[PDB]
Amino acid sequence: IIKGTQVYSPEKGRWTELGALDILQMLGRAGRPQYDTKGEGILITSHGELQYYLSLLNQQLPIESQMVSKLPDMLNAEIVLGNVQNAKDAVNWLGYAYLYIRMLRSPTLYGISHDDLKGDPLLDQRRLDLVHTAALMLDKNNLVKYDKKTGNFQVTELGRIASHYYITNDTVQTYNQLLKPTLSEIELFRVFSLSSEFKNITVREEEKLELQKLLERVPIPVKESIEEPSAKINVLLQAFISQLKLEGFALMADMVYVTQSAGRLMRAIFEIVLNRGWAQLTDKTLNLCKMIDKRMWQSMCPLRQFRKLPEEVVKKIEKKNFPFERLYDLNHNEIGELIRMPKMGKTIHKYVHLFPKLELSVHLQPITRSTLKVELTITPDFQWDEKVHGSSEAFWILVEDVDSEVILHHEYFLLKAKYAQDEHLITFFVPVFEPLPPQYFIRVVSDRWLSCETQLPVSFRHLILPEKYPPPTELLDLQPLPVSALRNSAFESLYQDKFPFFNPIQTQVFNTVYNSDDNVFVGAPTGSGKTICAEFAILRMLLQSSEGRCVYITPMEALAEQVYMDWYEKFQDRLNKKVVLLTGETSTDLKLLGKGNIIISTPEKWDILSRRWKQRKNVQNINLFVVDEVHLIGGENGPVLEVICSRMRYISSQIERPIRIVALSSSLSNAKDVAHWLGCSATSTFNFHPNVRPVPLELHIQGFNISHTQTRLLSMAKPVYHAITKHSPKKPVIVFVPSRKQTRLTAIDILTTCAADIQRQRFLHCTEKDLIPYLEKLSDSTLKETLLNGVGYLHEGLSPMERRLVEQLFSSGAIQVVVASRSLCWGMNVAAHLVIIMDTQYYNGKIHAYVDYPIYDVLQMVGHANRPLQDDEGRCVIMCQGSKKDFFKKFLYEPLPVESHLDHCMHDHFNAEIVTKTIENKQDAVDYLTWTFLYRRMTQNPNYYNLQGISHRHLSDHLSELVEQTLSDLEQSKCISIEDEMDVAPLNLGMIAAYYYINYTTIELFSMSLNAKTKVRGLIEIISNAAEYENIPIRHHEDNLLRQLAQKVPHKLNNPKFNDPHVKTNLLLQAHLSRMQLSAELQSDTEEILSKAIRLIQACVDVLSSNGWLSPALAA
Amino acid sequence: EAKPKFLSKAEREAEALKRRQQEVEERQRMLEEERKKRKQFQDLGR
Amino acid sequence: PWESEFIDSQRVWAEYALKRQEAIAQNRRLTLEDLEDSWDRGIPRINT
Amino acid sequence: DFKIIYIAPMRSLVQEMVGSFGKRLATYGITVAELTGDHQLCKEEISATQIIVCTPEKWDIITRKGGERTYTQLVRLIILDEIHLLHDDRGPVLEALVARAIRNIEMTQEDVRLIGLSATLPNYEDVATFLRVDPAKGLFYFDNSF
Amino acid sequence: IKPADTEPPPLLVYKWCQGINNLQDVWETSEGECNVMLESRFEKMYEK
Amino acid sequence: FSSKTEWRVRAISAANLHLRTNHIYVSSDDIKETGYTYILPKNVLKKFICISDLRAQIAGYLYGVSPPDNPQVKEIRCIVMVPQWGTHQTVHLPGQLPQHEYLKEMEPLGWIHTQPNESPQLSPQDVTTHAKIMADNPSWDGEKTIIITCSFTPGSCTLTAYKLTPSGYEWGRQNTDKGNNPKGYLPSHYERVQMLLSDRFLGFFMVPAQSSWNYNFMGVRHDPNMKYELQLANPKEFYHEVHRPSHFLNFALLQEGEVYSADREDLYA
Repeated sequence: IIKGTQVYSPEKGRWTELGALDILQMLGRAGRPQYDTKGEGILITSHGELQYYLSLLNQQLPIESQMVSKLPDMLNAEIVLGNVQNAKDAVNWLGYAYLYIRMLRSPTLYGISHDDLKGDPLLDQRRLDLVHTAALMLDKNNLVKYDKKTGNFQVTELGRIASHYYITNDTVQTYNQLLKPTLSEIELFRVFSLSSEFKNITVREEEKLELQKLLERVPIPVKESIEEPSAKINVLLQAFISQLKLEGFALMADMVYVTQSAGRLMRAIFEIVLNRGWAQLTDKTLNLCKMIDKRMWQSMCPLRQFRKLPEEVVKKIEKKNFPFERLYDLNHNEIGELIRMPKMGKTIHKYVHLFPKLELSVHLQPITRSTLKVELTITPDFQWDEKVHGSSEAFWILVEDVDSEVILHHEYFLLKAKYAQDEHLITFFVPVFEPLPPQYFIRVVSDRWLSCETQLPVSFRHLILPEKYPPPTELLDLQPLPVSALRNSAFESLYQDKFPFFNPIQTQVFNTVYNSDDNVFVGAPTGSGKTICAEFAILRMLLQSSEGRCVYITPMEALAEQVYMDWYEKFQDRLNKKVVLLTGETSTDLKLLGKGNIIISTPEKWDILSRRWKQRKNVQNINLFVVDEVHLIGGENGPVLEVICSRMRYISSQIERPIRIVALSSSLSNAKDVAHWLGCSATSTFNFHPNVRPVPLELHIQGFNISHTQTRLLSMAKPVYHAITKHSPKKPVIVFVPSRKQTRLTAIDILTTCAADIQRQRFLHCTEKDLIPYLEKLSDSTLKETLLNGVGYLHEGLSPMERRLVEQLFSSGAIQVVVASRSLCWGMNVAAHLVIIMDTQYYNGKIHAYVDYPIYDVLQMVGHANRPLQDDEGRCVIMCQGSKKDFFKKFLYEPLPVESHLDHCMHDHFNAEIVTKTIENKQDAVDYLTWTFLYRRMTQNPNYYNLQGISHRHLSDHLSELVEQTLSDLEQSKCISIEDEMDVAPLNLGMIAAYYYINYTTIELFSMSLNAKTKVRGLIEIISNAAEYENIPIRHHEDNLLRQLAQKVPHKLNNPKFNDPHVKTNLLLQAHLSRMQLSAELQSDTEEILSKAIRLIQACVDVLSSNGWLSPALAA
Repeated sequence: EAKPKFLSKAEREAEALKRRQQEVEERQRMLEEERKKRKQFQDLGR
Repeated sequence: PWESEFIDSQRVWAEYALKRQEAIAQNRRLTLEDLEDSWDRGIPRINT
Repeated sequence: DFKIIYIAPMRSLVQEMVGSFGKRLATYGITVAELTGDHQLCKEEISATQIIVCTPEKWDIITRKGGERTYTQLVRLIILDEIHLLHDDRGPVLEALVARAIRNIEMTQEDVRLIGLSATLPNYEDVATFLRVDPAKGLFYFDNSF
Repeated sequence: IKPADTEPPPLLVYKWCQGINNLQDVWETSEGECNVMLESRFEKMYEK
Repeated sequence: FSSKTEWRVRAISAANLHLRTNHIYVSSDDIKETGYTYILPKNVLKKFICISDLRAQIAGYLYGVSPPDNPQVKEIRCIVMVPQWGTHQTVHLPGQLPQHEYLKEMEPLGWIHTQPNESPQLSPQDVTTHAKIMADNPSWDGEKTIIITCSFTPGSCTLTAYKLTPSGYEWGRQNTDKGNNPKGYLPSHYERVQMLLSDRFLGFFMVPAQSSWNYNFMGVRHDPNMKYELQLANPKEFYHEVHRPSHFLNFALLQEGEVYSADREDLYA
C-alpha cells in the first residue's frame, strides 16, 4: 500500500510526486514468489495524478528523454573529455543520445514541427541548433571557448572543474563572478550558497523560527537575512558541520540535500581557487571540503576523524584545550593522565599515532636568479593502518609566498600504502621575484583529513641567488657567408652541394673558429649546426699541419656514432684524413688515437685514455679538443665530461703548446663560467639565445592536470592526434613517449583515432606498393600493422635493422608519424616538423617514483623539430603534467643554466689523479679541483653547493672539506694512503680502480667481500653487487618476470628483492650464462650489463692477484 | 687571495671556533654598549 | 582645509564603496543610517 | 582481463546488488564492490574489482574525471539496470553514459556489450535503438502478464 | 582637459601638486635634471 | 562585550579589512627630523590590517634592521604576533618578549598596534605599555623602539609612529593608572617619528608555535606571565576558527540525531 505518492524533493524545493522508479520498485514487492498466487498493490494518490500511475504500471507511460534539461552539462563533459572538439563532433555525439531518437520518432513533443522533419530528415540542423545553444550557454558561463566562426570548442579549466565535479554551468559562472582571492570564511559559505544547484531552495515560513535558532548558534556569521534562501543554505551547511539537531522535516531534507551537493560544490570551489593559485582561499576551501566530509569543524579534535573513539573522551580532549601536536610527545601513560582517562590512554596513543603526519625537509638550490629547485623530502611519521587510511593517503603540496596568498607551486602527492615509512623526494621549481622574499612556505596538507597539515618555512635569509646572467651574444646580421670564405678548395668540396651559404650562427662564429686560434665557446640551440663550427675548428687544425689531431667528445654514444657516420663520409672520403671512433677497449684506443686525425669519443672512453696522459704522448699532443654539448655537464654521466675537459685544459697548461678547446653547447645562461673554465675569451664566447635558431621553434606546452600517470598518459593519446591535426597535418611528426612499451600503445592510439575519423591512412603519404620491400624486412608484426597505416614507432627493443628502416621510411616522407621512445632522443638520424613530447616523466622503479625528464633530454627532443630547408617553422607540443608546466615554460625559451655535479661523483677522478701522481698532497687536490667547472660555479651560484659565500675563506674551506671528505672516503676504502695527514699516495686498490675504470666503492666491496675461498657461485653475487650496476633500469612490470627468472637460473638468491638493481644484474648475468630466452627489454639491459662485466671480472682477477689467492683468481 | 689554500679539519674548526668567539665577543660588546645607551636614555628623564 | 577635504573625501568614498558592495550583498539600498557618519563629507558630498 | 559495470539507479539497490553478486559469483573468486568514496578510492576499487556496481552518476563522474580510462579496454559489459530512468530527471546521466560508451564503440572499435534492463513502458524500441540493440536478436519486451 | 566634473579647481591644484611630486625622481637634480613648469593662456583663444 | 552577536557583525566587518589596505595614510607631521626613520613594508602592513579587528586592538612586536650604509633608517623586517588579547583602548601583551633565532639577526624596533579610530595623540595606555616593556626588557632601546598605531579611519588606515622621550619612559614606567586620562601624562612623553612604506622589500611574521596569537575569545587562557615559543608562519585572521574555539566546540553532540532524517542517496559520492 503506497500511501500518499508525495515526497518532499529538496532539489525542486517542494512536495513533488513519487518517481517512476520508486513506484515501480515499491510495486514490485506486491506478491511474494513463494507463498502468493496474486499480489495486491494499492496506490493512494490525488485524483489528478491517477492517470500517471495508471500509465506507469500498465505499459503506457512513454520513456522520453530529459536531456534538454542538462544538455550543456553533458556537452561540457564531452568537451572536457575531448570526445567532441568542434560542433560537428558534438552533433555526432548528440546523435548517439536518446534525445535524438526521441526527436526523430516524436518531433511534436520535442518542439519540432513536421515541416522541420521534412526539411531535415536526419535532423542535423536541429542538432546543430541544440549544440549551438548549449555552447552559447557554455561560453556565456566561460566553460568553453566557443567561436561561432569555425565551431571549435576549447576546454577551459572552469570547464574541467564543472565536468569533474558535476556542477552546472550557472554554478561555475557564479564561482567565476564571486570567487576573489580576498574571500573570508564568511563570504565562502555565501559563494557556496549562491550555487545554482540550490536555485529551488526557498525558505518557507514554517521553519523560519527554527532557522533563527540555528542562526544564533552557527559559528560562521551570515551576512544575509534569514528570509533570503542563501542564508538558509549557509546555516544549513553550518548546522550540518556543527552536528546541530534539526527538527523540521523540510529543513532536515534541505540540509541533507545541500550537504550532499556541498561535497562536490566545495571541491569544485577548491579546484577553481587552487588552479587560480589563491593560497588563503585554497586553505579555506580545502578545509571546508574536509569539514563537510568529516562533519566536524576544524577546531574540533582531529580524533573525531577516527570514528572508533568514544565521544566522551574526545570531548574531554577538546575540554582540556591544548594543541593537538602536544599529544605526539607524550607517552601512553602521559596522554591518559593528561586526559584523566588512564583506561583510554593507550587507545588515544594508538589513534594519535595513526593520525597522518608528514615530516618535511627542504633542500633548496638556486638554479637561476629567478628559479629555485626545491627538493622536498616527505617522511611519513605515522603508523599506516589499512582500516583507517586505505590503499593511499592523498596530500597537497602547496608552495606559497611570504604573504601566503599566491600558490607558486601546487602538486598532488599520493602516499601509497606500499611506500609508507620511507622518504619521498619531490623535486620542483619555484619562481623567485625581484623583491626577494624572506620565505616561501611548503604546506603539505591532507586531501581528506582535517588538521593534517605540515607547514615548512623555506627560509631565504642566507640564500645567495646567482647573478643575473649576462645577455646572450646577438646575431649580428652578417651578410651570409659563402663557402668561398673558407680557404682551401678541398675544404669547400665537401660543402658545395650541401648549402651555398652558411647559417648566420656559422657566419658569426666562422672568423673566430676558422680564422683565429682561441678557445671558442659556441652556445647555440640544438639545430643551429654547431657541428659545422666543430668542422671549422677541424679545418683550421688541418690547415696548421695535416698530421694534426682533433678529439671530439660527445656525451652520448649514439651522438658519437652519428657524428662518426657524418665525418667518415666528410673527412675520410673527401679529405683522406683518418676519422676514428673510440670504443671501450684501452688496448685498441691507443692505436686508434695514434693513427687517427679526428678522434670521436664519449667522456668515459676518453677518460680512460686521459687518466694516464703523462704516459700517453698521443693524449698530450692533440691540437684541438672539441666538446660537443657541454650543457650535458649538468646531468648524469656529466661529471666525467667535466673532468675530461678540466684535464684537457690542465694538460694544455703544461705541454709547451696549447690544446685549442672548442666547446659547443646548447644556449647557456651561465656561459661566462663555461668560457672562463675552458679559457674562452669574452669575444670568442658565442652564447646565443634559444630564439636565434635558423628554423624558428614554435613551442606549445599543454598542461594535463592528471596526477595519476597512466591516466595522464592515456588522456594524452587523443591530444597527440589533435596536436598532429592542428600543428602539422601534412608534415613529419615525432612523438616522444616515456618508455619502450608506451610507443607501441601510442602508435596504435594515433591510428585508432585517425580511423575514428574518416581519414584512415592519412599518415601514409606513399602507397602500399612502396612499403612491401621495407615491410618485409621487419620482425615486429604490429610495426607492420602500424606502418601500413602510416605511423612507425621506435624504441630500444627494435633492431637497428628495423630502426634504420623506420628512420629511412620517415626521412623520405613515406610515413608521417614516428612514435619514438624517450631514450632514443639522442640516437635519431631524423628530424621532423612537429615534435610531440608526451608526458615528460618516467618511472624510476629504484625509488618507486615518476622522475621528471632531465631538461637536456627535453632540449634534444625539442631540437628534433628542426628541418632546415623543408620547413619554415618547427613546432613542438610538450604534453606534460601541469605541475611541471612552468618548469618547461622557464627552461626552454630562456637559455640553460648548467651546474656541475662533480662534488657527488668525485672519488673516481680523485683516485685517478692520485695514481697519476697529479694529486700528491691535499693541497694539490684543491689545486686540481680549481681546474674544474665546480670551482667556477661555486663562486657564481654558491648555495647550489652548500656554500655560504663566495669569499676566499668560504671557497677554500668548502674545497678543503670536499677534498678531505673524498680522500677520507678513499683511505677508508683503502684505495689511497694519507701520510702526515697531508700527503696522499696511491695504494693497490686505487691502482686497480683507476686502471680498469671501476667505481671506488666497487673495489671497496671487492677487497672486503672476496675471501680466499670464494667461487664462481658467489663471485657473480660479488660482481653483480658492483656499483657500476646501480644505474640499471627498474621500470614498472619488471618485478614479477624477474621473480620468474629467480626460480630457474643455476644459483639461488638469498633475500632477493626485485626492487634491487643488483639482484636484477645477478639474474641477468646468470641468464646470459645459461643462454636462456629473455624478454627484449631485459636483454636490452643484459647488453648494458655485459659491457661493464669484463672489466669488473678483470678487477676481481687483479684484487685476488694482489691478495695472493690462487683458487679465487682462477675462478675469476 | 686567488688560489684557495687547503685547511685541515682541525685547522678549519679552530678557525670556526675563533670566528664564533669573535662574533660572540662583538655581541657581548654591543650588548654592554646597549646597556650604556639604555642608562644614558634612562637618566636623561630622571 | 582642502587637504583635509580631499583625504576625507578619499577615505569616505572608499567607505561608501565598501558599504555599497556590502549593501548589494544584502540586496538592500544604502539607507541614511549607514552613511550618517559620512554626512557632510566627501568632495562630491555624500549628501548628493 | 575483464571488468563488468553494473549500473543500478539507486544506491541501496547498488549496496544490495553488491551482496547478491558477491554471493552468486563467490565460487568464481570474482570481486564485486560498490563505487564509493573519493576519486582515488574509486580508481583503486575499479583496479581491484571485476563487477563494479554503481549508480549512473557515480560511473559518470568517474568517466568525467577519468578514473576508469586505464580500465575501459577492460570494461566489456555494462549492465544498465532500470533504464527507464531515461525518463527521470537523472535521465541525462544515463544518456551521457550510453552515448559515451556507444561512441567509444564506434570510435575506438573495442566492443562493449550493453544490457539494458527496463520496466515494460513504451518507446522501448527507441531505447533499443538507443542501446544499439537489434530489434530482432536483442530486444525482448515482456508485458505485465509475464 | 579641465575643469573635470569630478574635481573642483582646488582638487585640480592638489592632484597636480601630488602628480608632480609622484613622478619618478622628480626632485633629483644631481645628474643635472631640471623640471620646468610652463603655465600659459592660449592668447586670444575665443577670438581666434 | 555583548558577546552573542556583536562578534558576528564585527566578524563580518573584519572580513572586509582587505579594503583598508590600499587606502593607507601615514601621518607626516610633527616629525623631529633628528631621529631614526622606519620603513614598514606594505606586505606585513597589509597582512597586519587584514588579521586585525575594527574594535579590539591587536598588536605585533616590530623587529628590523638597518640597511647597509644607512644607520639612520630602520627597515622593519618582521612583525611578531604574540598571545595577546586587547580591549578597544589597550593590548594586553604577555611579559615575555619574543625570543627566536630568526630575531637574533634583527633588533627590536618596538611594536605596532591597531586603533579603532584616529586620535591625534599617542594613547596613555600605549606609552605605559611601551615603557613597561622597556623597563622590563633592556634590549628595547628608547631611541630606536617605536609604537606604530594603525588607526582605522573610514574606509582606510592611518599609520602614525611614535617614540618615547626620556620623560615618557620614566612616567610610563612609574605609572599604574590604567585609565584613559592618568595623572602626569603630557604630550612631551612622545614624539612622532618618521615612518614610511615600501614595495621594495618584504617583511615576514612570527606567530606562536603551540597556539595562535589571538586570545580575545580565549581570554581566561591568557596570562601576562605566560610563556610562548615562536614560529615562522603567517598569522591567522582575528575571527579565524582556531581563535574562537568556544564558538565551534561547545556544540552538543549528535545524540540520537539522523534517526528521523531524510532518505536521500548521495548518487555522486
